[PDB]
Amino acid sequence: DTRPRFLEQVKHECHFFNGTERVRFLDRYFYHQEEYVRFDSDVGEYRAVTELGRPDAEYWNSQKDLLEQKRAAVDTYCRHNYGVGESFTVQRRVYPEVTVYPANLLVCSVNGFYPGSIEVRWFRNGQEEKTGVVSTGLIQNGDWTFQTLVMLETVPRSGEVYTCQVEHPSLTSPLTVEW
Amino acid sequence: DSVTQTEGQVTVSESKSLIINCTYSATSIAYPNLFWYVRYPGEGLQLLLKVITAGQKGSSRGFEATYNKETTSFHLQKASVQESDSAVYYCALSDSGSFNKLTFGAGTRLAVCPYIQNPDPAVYQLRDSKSSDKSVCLFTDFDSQTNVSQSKDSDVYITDKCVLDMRSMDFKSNSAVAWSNKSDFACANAFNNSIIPEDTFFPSP
Amino acid sequence: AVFQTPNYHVTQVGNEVSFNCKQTLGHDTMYWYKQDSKKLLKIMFSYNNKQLIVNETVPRRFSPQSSDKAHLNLRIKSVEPEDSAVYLCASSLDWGGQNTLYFGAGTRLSVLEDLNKVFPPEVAVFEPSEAEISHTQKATLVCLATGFFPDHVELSWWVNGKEVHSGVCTDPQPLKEQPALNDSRYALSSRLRVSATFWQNPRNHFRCQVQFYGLSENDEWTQDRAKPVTQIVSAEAWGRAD
Amino acid sequence: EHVIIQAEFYLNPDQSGEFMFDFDGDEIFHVDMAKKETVWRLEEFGRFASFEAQGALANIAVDKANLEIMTKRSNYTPITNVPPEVTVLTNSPVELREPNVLICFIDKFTPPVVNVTWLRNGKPVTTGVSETVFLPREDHLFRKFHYLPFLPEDVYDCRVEHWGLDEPLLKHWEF
Amino acid sequence: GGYRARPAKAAAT
Ligand SMILES: *[C@@H]1O[C@H](CO)[C@@H](O)[C@H](O)[C@H]1NC(C)=O
Ligand SMILES: *[C@@H]1O[C@H](CO)[C@@H](O)[C@H](O)[C@H]1NC(C)=O
Repeated sequence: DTRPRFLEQVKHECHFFNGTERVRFLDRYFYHQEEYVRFDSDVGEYRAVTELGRPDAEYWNSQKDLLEQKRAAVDTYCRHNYGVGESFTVQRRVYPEVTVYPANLLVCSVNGFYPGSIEVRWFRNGQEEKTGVVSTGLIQNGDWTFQTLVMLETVPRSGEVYTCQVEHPSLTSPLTVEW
Repeated sequence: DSVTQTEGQVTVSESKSLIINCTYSATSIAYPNLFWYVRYPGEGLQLLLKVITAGQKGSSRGFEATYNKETTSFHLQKASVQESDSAVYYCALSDSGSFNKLTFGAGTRLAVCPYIQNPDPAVYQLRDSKSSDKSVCLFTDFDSQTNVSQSKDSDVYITDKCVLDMRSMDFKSNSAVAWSNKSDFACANAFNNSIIPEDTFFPSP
Repeated sequence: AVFQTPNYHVTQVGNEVSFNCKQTLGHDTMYWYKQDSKKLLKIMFSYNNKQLIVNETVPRRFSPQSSDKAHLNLRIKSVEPEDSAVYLCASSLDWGGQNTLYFGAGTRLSVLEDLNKVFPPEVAVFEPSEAEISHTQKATLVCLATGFFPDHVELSWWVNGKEVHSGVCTDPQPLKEQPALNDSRYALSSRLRVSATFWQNPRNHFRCQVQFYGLSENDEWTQDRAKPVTQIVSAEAWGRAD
Repeated sequence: EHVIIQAEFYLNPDQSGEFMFDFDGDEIFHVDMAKKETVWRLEEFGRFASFEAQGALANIAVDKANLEIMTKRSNYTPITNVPPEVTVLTNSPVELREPNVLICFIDKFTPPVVNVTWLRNGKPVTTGVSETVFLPREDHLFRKFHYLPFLPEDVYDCRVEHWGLDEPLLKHWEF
Repeated sequence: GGYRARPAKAAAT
């Protein structure tokens, strides 16, 4: 289609640090992909990011009970929605499926875990190889799970026993797999 | 969704403590907010105080109310009521997880009666300025303990007691009016259905 | 503030009425509330940025309208006797439940099956007693506004041409002359108290004024008596030395 | 430690809007504008929390009215298209006769309009697939996820049509 | 419990 498009985006961000101890709130308005007006709980009032949001900042900050409402958003909005989903979001724990297999270089498939905090470590015989820690990086499956392939570049010689160790906040002890 | 508060009118002497009960039966409220609205005589509705977090309490104009999610109540309190506090107080309930929609209680009417330091109860007869054959009976200058009973006859009309303040003399008085078109009606028996002080003055017209 | 109009209105069953409201708070959300004859407050509509968001099973009879964020109007086509109530207009910063509602003065609507039962008040002023003057050195005037329906009245005292408020007590509610009938006329009293010397001055003038809100010049009137329109009925009295 | 974002948008002249909550990159839920219903990313979420979708439709109503004012402010300047970056992948090691699912991950694009189909052996396959809504980004572009369960002679392509692309982009995955 | 949405404010016109 030839006719042009016009995009308006609004994002209400709640940033948490050490749980609900330190909370920062952002009320951001966007045109196409350019922010033009923003409320920040650290600043305390609406400010114009670009020249395009200057009328909104002037008009919104003058509305009755506006400043009192946005300055209380960290309590009525952010800290509230944090406790609503805390049981199945902040405390969601899904244990990882670890698979070791090469296709020489060994690959430690780590699938279906959550959250993204994780550590993978190879062991030649209990030394923890450093040379050859080729990792494909953490990737997000979009279904509240993560996976990551952790390849090792070594020549498996005779009865050498390689160990893929996995450390995740869902477990109490590291998980190990051998080949 | 319903809100229950103290029914009817509450009469309190000044400097006394007040408690206005209010409980809400949130049955399908995901995020209840509690409100106290007040309507002073001759004015419109206005917010007294409100609480948004389930544990905190709100205060204004000496009034105080604690959002108590455990007993699902929101009682209003004040240690010393003033004569200016006489108004109608409404307990309200909203759901912050939805569009704003206030469910109101039936409202509680508050009447703060002042102390009359020098009572001088009397019943006077006042004649009309145009015609002289019409008149009313005026019961005035009685203590705040005296309750004026409303008439139980459709042809006798008795008003409620009123408090006027002559601010230049700094004087306050209570007054009730009674009138009728009945022939055997007189100011001597107009307030017989009320308990008035024994030393009430009845001048001879 | 939140301004709404009209303050009072009385109409026959089946007519049309239009209420209008405006708020100057820069608010996005406005409301309409109904207060029935039992003082129970209940929401009717709620608009956000010229669009309806809340309809609390209001009959199709009611038609709210808003072409501006700060305006909200309500039209009731073919009113019923059940529509007699006080209608409050309110506004909030937005539709969030944690926002305060700011209410207007209200519109008191009276819907009647028969406009022949509308009557203005008759006003009378009763001079103070000689006994009260010699017993308390004070003088009290009683004003009676009787035989009016509906109870859309505003009483006020006027001394020497100026409206006074000190020393005035008006009944907060009227009483019904024949309380058996639900269409009964009303009566209202008020008492102005001054010092005996001020009343005994012949050069002082006292006037009780009762503002009545009745029919308009638009509605027709079949009966022989005067059309009970919005008007002022007063009773006066001058001071007397003896 | 944690970030919760309530993301909304509206697009003209296509007249399509969307509303969702993001938790650390994953969608908590979105609101289907057509059915006026709240759709949770995981069916289990709806049993632990609730959200009245009526408030989402009102926000989109305001965003539509705001868009014209902003478009009229900017002297009707359009948005410049940005081509996406697809990446197909599988979520488990591939094994014959053992089920799995492909993931066609569209990344870094705008406006949020895509025509995405699954090509098997050159013929489209519409049976058993699943789609997610547009997901927000820090640079305010968008992401998307498509899924296709299957059993591993068959070649599988992910055809992606976007206005910022001169030709429909093909990404192949065979065993 | 229930999720609460921050309402979208109307732009200056
Ligand atoms: C984090 O918050 C907890 C309370 O929830 C507190 O006890 C702790 O000291 C905080 N940690 C830091 C580093 O401030
Ligand atoms: C998707 O297909 C439709 C045809 O129904 C076409 O109008 C539209 O431009 C296409 N969009 C893209 C991004 O290719």
